[PDB]
Amino acid sequence: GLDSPTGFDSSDITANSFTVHWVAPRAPITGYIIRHHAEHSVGRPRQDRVPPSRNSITLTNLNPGTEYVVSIIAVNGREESPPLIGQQATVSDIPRDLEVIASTPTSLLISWEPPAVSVRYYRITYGETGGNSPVQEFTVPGSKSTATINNIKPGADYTITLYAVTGRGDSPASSKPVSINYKT
Repeated sequence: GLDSPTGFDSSDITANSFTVHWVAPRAPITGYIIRHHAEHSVGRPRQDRVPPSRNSITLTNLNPGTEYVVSIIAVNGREESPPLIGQQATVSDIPRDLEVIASTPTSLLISWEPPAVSVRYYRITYGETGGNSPVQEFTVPGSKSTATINNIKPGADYTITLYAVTGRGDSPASSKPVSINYKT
């Protein structure tokens, strides 16, 4: 009797928030009920409702970097349409694609994609063969998504690792660090 909304598409995805989009059926409806929750969510899914004129809903207060289950229900008062469920993953707090685009005997070029949250700066550590602990680190004023690494001993195994710091002062927290191995 009633067509269920579809054309489901996700975008405007944020770490703790992300937008969901769906098309509106061609039959008279009173609005859609939005229910969303993660697979590991509590047996009590969240309840979000949106007006019929709204086909996109922005979710917030969500765990960054997680697969969320979102369901859309079309209702026309006493009649209900077939449920619609899709899965969307919230971006990850840690940047990504930490790799080298250029390689020099004593230096290397690092490039990575900025996360989905504002970052004050990123911390990058230098990995020297046995310098497992005596690593050398430098900060990254989020000025560029790529940086250059210099002061590296040639012919020596190296490890490049970096930590991203967004909140600072009241709640200085860092995301899980990402590291890679590099031979010099």
